[PDB]
Amino acid sequence: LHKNDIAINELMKRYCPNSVLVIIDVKPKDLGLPTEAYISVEEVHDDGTPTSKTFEHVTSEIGAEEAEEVGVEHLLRDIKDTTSQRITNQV
Amino acid sequence: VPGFLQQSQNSGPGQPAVWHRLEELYTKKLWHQLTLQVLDFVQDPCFAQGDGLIKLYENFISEFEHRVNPLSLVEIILHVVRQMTDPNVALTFLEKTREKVKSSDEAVILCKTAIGALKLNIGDLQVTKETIEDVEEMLNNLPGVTSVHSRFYDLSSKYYQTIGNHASYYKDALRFLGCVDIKDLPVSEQQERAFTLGLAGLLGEGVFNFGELLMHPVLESLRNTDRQWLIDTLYAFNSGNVERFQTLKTAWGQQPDLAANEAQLLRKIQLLCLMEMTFTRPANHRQLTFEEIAKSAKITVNEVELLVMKALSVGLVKGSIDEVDKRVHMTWVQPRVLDLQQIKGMKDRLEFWCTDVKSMEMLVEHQAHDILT
Amino acid sequence: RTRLLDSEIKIMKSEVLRVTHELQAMKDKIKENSEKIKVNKTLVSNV
Amino acid sequence: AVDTAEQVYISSLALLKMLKHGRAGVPMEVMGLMLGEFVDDYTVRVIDVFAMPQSGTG
Amino acid sequence: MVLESTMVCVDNSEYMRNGDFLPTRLQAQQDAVNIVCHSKTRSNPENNVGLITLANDCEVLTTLTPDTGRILSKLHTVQPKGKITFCTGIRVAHLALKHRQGKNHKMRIIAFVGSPVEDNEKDLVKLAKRLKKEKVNVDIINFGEEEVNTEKLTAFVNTLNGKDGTGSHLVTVPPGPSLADALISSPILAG
Repeated sequence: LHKNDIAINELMKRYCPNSVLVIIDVKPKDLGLPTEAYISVEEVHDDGTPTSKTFEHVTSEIGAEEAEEVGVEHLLRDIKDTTSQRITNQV
Repeated sequence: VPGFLQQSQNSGPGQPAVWHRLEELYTKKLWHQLTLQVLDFVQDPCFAQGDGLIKLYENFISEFEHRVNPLSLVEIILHVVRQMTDPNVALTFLEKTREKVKSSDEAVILCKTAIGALKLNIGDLQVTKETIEDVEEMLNNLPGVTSVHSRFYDLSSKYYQTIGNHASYYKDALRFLGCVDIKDLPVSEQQERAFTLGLAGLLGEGVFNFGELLMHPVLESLRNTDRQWLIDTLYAFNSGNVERFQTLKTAWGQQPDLAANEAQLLRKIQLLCLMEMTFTRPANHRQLTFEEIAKSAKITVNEVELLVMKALSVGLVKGSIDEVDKRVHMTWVQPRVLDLQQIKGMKDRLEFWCTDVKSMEMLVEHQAHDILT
Repeated sequence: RTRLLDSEIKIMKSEVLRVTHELQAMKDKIKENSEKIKVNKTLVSNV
Repeated sequence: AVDTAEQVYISSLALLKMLKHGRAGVPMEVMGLMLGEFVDDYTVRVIDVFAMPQSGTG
Repeated sequence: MVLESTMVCVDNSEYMRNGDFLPTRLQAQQDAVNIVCHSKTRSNPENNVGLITLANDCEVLTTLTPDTGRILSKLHTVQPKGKITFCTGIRVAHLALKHRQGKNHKMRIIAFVGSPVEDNEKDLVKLAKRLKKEKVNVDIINFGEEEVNTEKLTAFVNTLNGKDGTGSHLVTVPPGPSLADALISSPILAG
């Protein structure tokens, strides 16, 4: 992170009532899933100090709303329908 | 009106060290350091005569100054109340100054918390719930002031003293402990507040994980000069049963509000002894016999069943207790608060898990090695 | 008369809101109504 | 004399824009203006494609 | 006209709320933004004068734009309560003025300060020689009042520039009985 993310998201909060910031990956090297989303949160403490807004891990996943792989699939040129279990196991 | 402080200027010896300056503040016509001069007449020990006269000029501030936040005006009516000693005119005067002095800031919260603070002369439970509740109705947006949250603690703690929720003093004391984290007053008064905090959280029971935030510094730095066994009986409900002299020293020393539900306190030694006995031994024989229960939990054979059905009502442990062998079976529990030595020495489970599930992953893959294919 | 400034601010806000209604209505209506007319002009059926 | 065996260096992102807009546009056809570069003769390159206004066109 | 992107800050901190000259200092800061924005409205229709705040953040509300009337509506309820900072306005103005389109203008700044502002001697001398290294001439203004024998903005004036400098000067303001156009008229000459 940096320090501004919260102030930026709260500035834009006027636009979207639930505005999100996303730590985006510029180098896919992860074990699993890339960039994830973090919506406005009010999670201060049992202490309950002035409400911190460090946006928590607002889970999501890679939604492919439509196929549109007329080209996307046409880009892979690598894989099949893996009838692979061992890959899953080691990973 | 300049002649007003020409005649009310001299207010003691060495008090004209700020009044010879005040006779030029309003010539300079300023109001930042004159708001701070209200705050400094609070700071220097004024016996409420310059403010109790300048209150008509505070009306005049509301008339033709019309820019400064009424922070200092609420301050000055709650500091004229030493001259007044009567709040019933101050309430209508304060809501008058609420509706006639404008600002963009959060003012309804400071006004209703000052009404809560001077509400103690009313004979509570009649107007407290309404406007004390209105305060948190207007707290959700931004509690940036947060001395309004401290006064909100104070009205909420006199509202705790409106009887009815005897461990809401613990959560409300978290609101006190985080109203302002630095405790901004000397140690003695709030360490007697930590004394009665231990008491008022001890004896009442809405909370069930009572031995929890004892590690917090702003209360234990108060406890370090308290009586030397209130710490230890809070440890007898933190550790949980095995300080027999302390889980009995609550019955030896601390007498007021004790004998009503020290039976429930010794119910909680058993509720906490369950999580003790199934946590501190990680090992099996989770179909435990009733014997340690009936020995160390000061309970009988006919009451272990109530000891764990009341815990089914509690809901932190839900054992499938044997009743042909009378064995008190251990299922899932709510474990602890902190074991920092086991936060360090959980390696024998964590790194155990890591390298051993890793090694057996390597072994499964190593036996199915050359079907990599 | 201190409320006169806030009233002028609110009146400028009402003017900007009327201008925004003018935009969202008439400007977008150029497009929308023009497409409706196209369907009407450029080229009869039963409920 | 551009008579050659020519080429186009497409940008898959613009392909995504095209599928995105025509996939669920009006049942009619859509049309717009490119954003690339006449890089050479025997090939060309494309990088960018904007979406088009919805004015009744063809 | 002389080519610059004169940057105006709003003095929307805790010390622009008293009634010492007029019954308000919002009139002083607000009509000063008025006169500078109408000067850059009449001066050249290619400038970029919007707003920047010093109170607790650098909220760029609208675009650093040629027009001014939206910003003159935002000067109404400018909210003068917050933490004044002389260091953040010039820095975010430097990066905002490295976010310019029409490359026709240099970098100029007016920073409305009504407080004994919070900025180290090391901070002012570093800011001022970074504006030596980054070719900026700033017209330094005090509204409201500043504490007598001013240290921060006067030494920013001192070490601000060179090699065609002639921008860095500071008018100190007393909190006397006077008027608000005579508290912008004393800094309208030499910012």
